[PDB]
Amino acid sequence: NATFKNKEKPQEVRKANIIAARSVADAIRTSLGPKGMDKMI
Amino acid sequence: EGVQAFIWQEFASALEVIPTTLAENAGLNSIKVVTELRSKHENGELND
Amino acid sequence: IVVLKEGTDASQGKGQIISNINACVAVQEALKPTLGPLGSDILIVTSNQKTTISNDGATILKLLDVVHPAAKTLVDISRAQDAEVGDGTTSVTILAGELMKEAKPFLEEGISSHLIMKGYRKAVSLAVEKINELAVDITSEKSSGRELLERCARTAMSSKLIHNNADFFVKMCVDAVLSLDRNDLDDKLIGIKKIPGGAMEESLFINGVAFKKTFSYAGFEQQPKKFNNPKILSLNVELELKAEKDNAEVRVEHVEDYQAIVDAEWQLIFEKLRQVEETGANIVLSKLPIGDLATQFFADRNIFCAGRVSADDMNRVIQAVGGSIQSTTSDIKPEHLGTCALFEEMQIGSERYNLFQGCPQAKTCTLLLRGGAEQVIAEVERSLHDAIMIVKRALQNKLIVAGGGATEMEVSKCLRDYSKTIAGKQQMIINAFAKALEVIPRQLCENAGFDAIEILNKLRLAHSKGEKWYGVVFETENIGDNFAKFVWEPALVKINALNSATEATNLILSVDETITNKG
Amino acid sequence: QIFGDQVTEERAENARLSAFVGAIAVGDLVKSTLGPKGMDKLLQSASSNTCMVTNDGATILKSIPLDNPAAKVLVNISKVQDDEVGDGTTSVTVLSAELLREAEKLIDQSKIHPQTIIEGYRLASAAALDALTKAAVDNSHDKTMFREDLIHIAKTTLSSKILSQDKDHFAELATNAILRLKGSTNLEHIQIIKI
Amino acid sequence: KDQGNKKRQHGLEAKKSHILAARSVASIIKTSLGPRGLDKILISPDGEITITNDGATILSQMELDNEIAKLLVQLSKSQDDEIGDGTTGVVVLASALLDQALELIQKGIHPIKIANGFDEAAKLAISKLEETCDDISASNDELFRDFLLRAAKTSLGSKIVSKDHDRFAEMAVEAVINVMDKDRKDVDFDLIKMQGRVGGSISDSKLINGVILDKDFSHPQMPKCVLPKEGSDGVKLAILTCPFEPPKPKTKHKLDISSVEEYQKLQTYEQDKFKEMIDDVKKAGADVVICQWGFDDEANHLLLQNDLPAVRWVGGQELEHIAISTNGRIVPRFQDLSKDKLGTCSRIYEQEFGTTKDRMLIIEQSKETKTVTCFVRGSNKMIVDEAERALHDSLCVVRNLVKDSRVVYGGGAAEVTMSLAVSEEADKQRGIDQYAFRGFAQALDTIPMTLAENSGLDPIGTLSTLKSKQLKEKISNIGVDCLGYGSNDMKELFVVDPFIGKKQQILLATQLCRMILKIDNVIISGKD
Repeated sequence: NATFKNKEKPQEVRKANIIAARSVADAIRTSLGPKGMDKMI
Repeated sequence: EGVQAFIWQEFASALEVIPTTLAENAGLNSIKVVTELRSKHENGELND
Repeated sequence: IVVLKEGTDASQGKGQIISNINACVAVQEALKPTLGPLGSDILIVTSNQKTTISNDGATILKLLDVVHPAAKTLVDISRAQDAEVGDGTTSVTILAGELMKEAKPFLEEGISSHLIMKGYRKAVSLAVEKINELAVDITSEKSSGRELLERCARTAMSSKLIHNNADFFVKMCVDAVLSLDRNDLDDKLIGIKKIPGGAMEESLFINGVAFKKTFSYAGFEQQPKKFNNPKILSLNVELELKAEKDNAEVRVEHVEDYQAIVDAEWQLIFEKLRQVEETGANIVLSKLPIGDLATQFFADRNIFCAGRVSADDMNRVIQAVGGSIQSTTSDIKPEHLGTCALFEEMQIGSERYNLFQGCPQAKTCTLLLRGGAEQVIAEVERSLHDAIMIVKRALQNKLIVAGGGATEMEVSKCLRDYSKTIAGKQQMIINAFAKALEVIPRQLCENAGFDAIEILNKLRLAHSKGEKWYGVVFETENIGDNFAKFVWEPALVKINALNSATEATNLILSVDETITNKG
Repeated sequence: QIFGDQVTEERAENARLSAFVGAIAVGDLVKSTLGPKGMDKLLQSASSNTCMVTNDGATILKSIPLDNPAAKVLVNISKVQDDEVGDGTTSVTVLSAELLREAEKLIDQSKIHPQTIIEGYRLASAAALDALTKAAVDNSHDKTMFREDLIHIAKTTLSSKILSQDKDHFAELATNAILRLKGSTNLEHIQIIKI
Repeated sequence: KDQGNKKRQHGLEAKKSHILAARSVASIIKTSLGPRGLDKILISPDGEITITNDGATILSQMELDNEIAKLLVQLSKSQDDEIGDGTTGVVVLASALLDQALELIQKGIHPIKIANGFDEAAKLAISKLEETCDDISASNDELFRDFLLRAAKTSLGSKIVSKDHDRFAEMAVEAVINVMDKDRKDVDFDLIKMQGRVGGSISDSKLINGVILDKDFSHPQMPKCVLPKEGSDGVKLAILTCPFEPPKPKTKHKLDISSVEEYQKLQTYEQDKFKEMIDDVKKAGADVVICQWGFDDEANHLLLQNDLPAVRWVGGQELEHIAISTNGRIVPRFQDLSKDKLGTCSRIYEQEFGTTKDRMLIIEQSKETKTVTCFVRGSNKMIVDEAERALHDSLCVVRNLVKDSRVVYGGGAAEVTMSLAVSEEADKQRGIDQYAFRGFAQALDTIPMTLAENSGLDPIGTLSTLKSKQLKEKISNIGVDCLGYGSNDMKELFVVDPFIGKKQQILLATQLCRMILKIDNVIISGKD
């Protein structure tokens, strides 16, 4: 069948941004709850 | 129906992140905690 | 002009011992998933591209054959254990690896290997003593070499048709293995025959071998049905008025000549039948049909005969009576005649069944089953087969210890208790050996998917009080008395495995340097 | 590593890229030779002592080695033209290359399996063949001369056969069985009764 | 041993590497699933190019160094005989199960629990299939035969033979009927010989009720046919294994003639042996002499003079086929030959197919026999290979249908139903079982999505529509547009897959998943 050509590649930028956001979220995740791990910066 | 069902299923699966993180930070077995919570929710709604 | 090391040197001392420890750790990690019936398999590809997937430790070790000298020593010890015993190879390798792991921190702290080896030897002695103490050999506690087999048979028949009547079938199953050579047990030596009619509780245990009716010629019920001094002799190809084997087709155009030839053959058969009596053969058996003439002669001479005997039944009867098979009557010898206390035909089931009883020297036996239908007897036979296998396995090693890590837990507890009374440097080695002995249950739990930490903690807490048979239950994740569940392992196998593991540990830790020559 | 002997499956992206582009490139070997006014192509041997220049598409395709498997498949499939007609191989190759290029462009615009493309090509080919049949003309005027030629040919073919018993009768029968059909001449349209 | 150039993975990358290798292997034939699956080019090391979408053929010809991939391919090779047409589906299902097991392990689930849960899910899916299965043979014999023919036609239509595939389906059905009895309802493929050659057309297919024995009759003057002799009792066959020659030395031989005495002695011995053999043959009353070995010049001359056509070098399996078809027996030697052991057949004649001029010899019975041969011809080698593969698939499908009256419908409808049932049951079982059931349902969802993708349809929307139709309205047989169809609901399209076939597919997929998952350490040495 025929669908959109999708000549451009916005997927690369979108996936890079998603990866960065997920990395930040994973870094912040371990601090959830009263027993959350402390972070040193 | 359509992509809506799949995306809703993915959203529901992602919603379980919070209890998983709480179990991991508390030193409890994630699988055990989530299974027990789901089993207890057959009678309770939010108190468990 | 010849150099073997190619100018390459190597260090010596604690460094080589640590390298050997690392090699042993690698081997232990490689063989870890294969421990226990629930362990994972290992896939190995040989230089010939042949792919083999197996869980047996011996096969994995043979396929790998790690070139490292410490790994070579471990493989040699494992192969020796497998050849001498055949069980515990993987456990021996795991124990050796764990001991090598425990030895590493002591070496890092400056503890001489001699002290470690001496402490391991003392721990082995204590463990052997404690295993011998824990080994179960009791008479007055409602268990023994025979009662324990009855309990095992009852457990095997649990949740079966004859479970309610196991009180009688357990004795039959135990006697079946005990009725023959106790040092050489084989399931093929315990036969079962299905006889319709009567209750299941009326099943009869035959010391010898029994089989259904096979004679259907003239003279039935015209021969003695009971013998007090029977002589069993299997004659191959006679028992006929006309030769059956090595014969030929004879065509005669004159009645007189044919009659004369037939009369001569009949006279020869008469002489052979007389010789049969002259040989003292009171019971005549053969895999081929027996003619009317032979049966009539035997009946007139108070001799019992039965042809068309199956090969398996004939062989079992010969082995039970201690006789043999004779090609011809003229060659029958007294040494080929077997004797039993009493031979008789059983009328149970509205049919006569031949059986030999009162022959404790027989190498095989037969079980006679009764019931109202063939299906019930078949279920009884299946239950009896299961019970026979279980009791045979139990009797092969009557000296047993609690399985599922119970023996390891008990030995570790005893070693820890002793370490409080062995004040000195040996305390560290005793504690290390006790901790290492706990690897087996840990790896068994890990391979089974159980929570190793929680199970080990609960087992340690429980074993401090109550019975010494507490272990890990691999059916449902929990702990309990494995002995009460009829789960145990041979004491001698465990002792040999511990000895082999400690021998490997001492041999590897006793090497300070290795030199390799080019070749 | 898969398969062996330098015969391994290529990545899906590169596999499809080869399958399309390499097959299309075969046309470029014969595209310039299409038509009576086509150009010439030089084929040079390794020794350079047997080089020659030719404008025949079939010769160019069969002489130049093709390392890409797609080109091999395309040439092997197009070889049917030589047996069926014996001419126009250049046109077959050019048309196949153009169809493959258009399909590749469509896939780049859809990125979906070409099964729908295959069905569309089937429908378009059927329509084009129907139009060509409609646009055809008949040069069979003077059908009496054609009938006489058919009679002569039948008589020639019946020689040395069992049918030679009545040569004229069987020639007339054979000629009629083809002429009176006014359509397909396949043997399925002609029935033989043996009594 | 061979420590150098040795690689291993264990503890960190073993599971991920194995699952990735399995996924890569599956992707080779994933796009080829379904009747409209895309083809793959397979090239022999000699440069012979072939085109086919058969997953079994693609995997069988693929060699690789990966251990997990090698194990998967080896298992598929054995499974090809069990099912044949389900290799690609089983591979895809196993790959999906491994993909789900990857996530399950990432969540902290031990592989043994994953395997046990997958086994339980397979049991539940098989139970659901049994509950939802329909019986054709118990409804109408005419409908049962119609469905058998429809399955054969569907199998054949994917190949070039689609133009005249009816003949192939009829021949396959006749062969199954002749060879298979209803006592066991199992087709003995060993008694259904597959043979063919390049040439002719698809309409030259013929079903033979006996062995072919395309032999040249040794001597050029030996008659090439054995006629029924104008209504006589068929043709009497001498089934022999001893060579038609006297004993000879194995060291020197060179039995040359130097004088009259040696000539006379050697001729006496050889002629006596040949005369004994030929007289035994004549007394037996056999019309055709069949020997497992060749024939000597004197034996050939004697047979020609006595009008006894000879058959040379007949294999043991061929001898067994002769005995079965002709109700005869194999005689070890000439001296043991008698009329009581000779076989009977309608005729032994030469049969021409299309334009073929070989005039192959065929033994024909024209009656019902326990052994038959499926003869396949075609204008090209590819046509013959495709026809043979389609005939094998049709025979397997017919065997499966006859063995079990319960059947399911293709197009993924059974997969969707199993996925729905497993998903419903997952919420009822607590613990790791819930995750295992959800993973199994998701893996089952893969097959319909792959079929939709191969058909140009959107897997997401197609799967969602199938689930909605099979859940909100009722349980039915609704699948994807594998072929050109007016609409969904295969139940009205007569796309039927045997229940036993689907059960075997699921069981084999589960077993393969367990085999791959249960390996936690791989060791490979170097190469010389």
